[PDB]
Amino acid sequence: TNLCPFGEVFNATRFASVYAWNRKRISNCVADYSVLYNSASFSTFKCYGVSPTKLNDLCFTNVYADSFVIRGDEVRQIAPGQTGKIADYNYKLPDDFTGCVIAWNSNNLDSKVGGNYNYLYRLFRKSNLKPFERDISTEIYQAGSTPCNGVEGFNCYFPLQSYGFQPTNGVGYQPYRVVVLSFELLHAPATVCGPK
Amino acid sequence: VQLVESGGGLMQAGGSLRLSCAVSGRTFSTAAMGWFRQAPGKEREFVAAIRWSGGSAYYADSVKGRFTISRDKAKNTVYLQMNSLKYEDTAVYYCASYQATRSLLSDYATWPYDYWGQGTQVTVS
Amino acid sequence: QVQLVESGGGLVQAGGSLRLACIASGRTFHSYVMAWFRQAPGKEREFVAAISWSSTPTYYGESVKGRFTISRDNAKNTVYLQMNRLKPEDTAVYFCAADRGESYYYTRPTEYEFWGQGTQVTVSS
Ligand SMILES: *[C@@H]1O[C@H](CO)[C@@H](O)[C@H](O)[C@H]1NC(C)=O
Repeated sequence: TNLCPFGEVFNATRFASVYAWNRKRISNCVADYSVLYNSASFSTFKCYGVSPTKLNDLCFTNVYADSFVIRGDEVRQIAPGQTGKIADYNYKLPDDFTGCVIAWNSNNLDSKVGGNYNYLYRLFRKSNLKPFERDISTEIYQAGSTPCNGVEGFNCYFPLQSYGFQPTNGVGYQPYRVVVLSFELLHAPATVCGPK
Repeated sequence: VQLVESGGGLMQAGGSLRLSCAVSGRTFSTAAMGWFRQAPGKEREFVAAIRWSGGSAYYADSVKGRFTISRDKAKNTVYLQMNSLKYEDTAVYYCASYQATRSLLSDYATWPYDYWGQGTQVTVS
Repeated sequence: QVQLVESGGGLVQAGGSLRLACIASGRTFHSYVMAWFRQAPGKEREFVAAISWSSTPTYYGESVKGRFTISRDNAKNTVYLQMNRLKPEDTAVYFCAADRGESYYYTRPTEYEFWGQGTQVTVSS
C-alpha cells in the first residue's frame, strides 16, 4: 500500500518550539523504516520496548510522530525516566515508552549570524508535565508568596525563554531537531505494518 | 523589522510629551520593544522595555514613576509617555526591537536589541 | 546513577578462554541494553558485543564474531562475555556499558549512558 509520510516529519522545513511540540498521527500505511536505516548522520537513534532490527516486522494500531527543537545538552532528556527543564516542563516521555527517538544537529539550518531566537522553551511551571502533556500557556509565573495578577516584576516571571542559537555556540548549546515515534498497540486492528 | 519614531520637540521642564514608534515586519509576540536615549557627548542609556504579549514594563531608575511605556497591538505602535520632564531628559530617543524572549523583563536593560529607528529629538528647558 | 563493575579479567595463554562478568547496581537491570567495548594498547574504544532486553538480538564486532558470546542473567543483574580462542590482539581493557535504549547505531559509545571503569585482559603467546 502507500508509505507512511516519515518524509513530511523528518524533512519538514520548519520545526516547532519544544514547549509547543508538534504531533502528526500516522495510520493506514506501510512503515518502511529503510528511510531511517539508510541515514548514517542522525546523532542518536534509539528504540524502547522494541529492537530497531524488528521495526519492519511489527504492526501497530497507530504511530505518533512528535517533533521539535532543543539544544545539544538536552537530547539525553528525550528518553524514559529522565528529569530536567525539558522532561519536567516541556516534553515528557513515559517510563513505559514503546517507540524510537531520533535527533540530529541542525546548527546549519537553525542558527544564524546574529543568533536565532525563534525557538522557545518553558523555564518555569507549577508542576511537572504528565507524559505527552503539552503546555502552551504564557501566564506570568508566581515564584513567591505575593500573587502577580499577570504583571511581571520581582518573583513574577514570563514562563518562556528563547534558546540563543549562534553558530559560535558549543555543541551543548547548538540546535538539535528531534522526532519521537510512539508505537500505539490497542485491543483494535493494526493500521501501520512494516513491509513484512 | 523597520522602526520609525515621532512626537519629539521642545518642552518646558515639568511638562508632558508622548513619543510614538511605528513597527513593520516580523516581530515575536513573546519578545519586547524598548526605548533608549543618547544625549550629545554621552553613551547610550536604556529608558524602558515592554513585552509585546502581556504588556509588562521595565524602567531605568532615572525615569521610573515619570515615564510610561505602552503598545497598541492593533496599530503595531509603541508609546513613551514622558511626564514631569527634566533638563536631564534632553537627548535623541530611539525605539528598539528585541527578537529574544527573556523570562526576566529586567534582562532587556542590557540585552542587545536587533533593530532600532533613526530617533526623534527631545529638548527640555 | 547505575554503577557497572566488570570482573573476570586477567592473564590467559593464546588459544585459551576467559569469561568476563559485569554486575549493575539497583533493580533496573531488565530495562537495560548491555554492551562490551574494549580499548587495545594505544587504540580508540572498539565495539565488542551487545545484548537486547530479552537476550535477542545479540550483536558482535567483526573481529570477535564466532569466538565471543554475550549472555545476561536478569536475576543476577549480570551480563557475561565468554571469550574463546583468544589472540594477542584481544589484549585490551574491556568496558561494560548500559543504556535504557537499543540504538540502531549500537557500535557508537555515545549511545550508552552508563560505563564501568573496565577489566584488563592480557593474552600472552
Ligand atoms: C528526507 O529527504 C532526503 C533527501 O535530502 C531523503 O533522502 C530522505 O530519505 C528523506 N527522509 C525521510 C525520512 O523520508
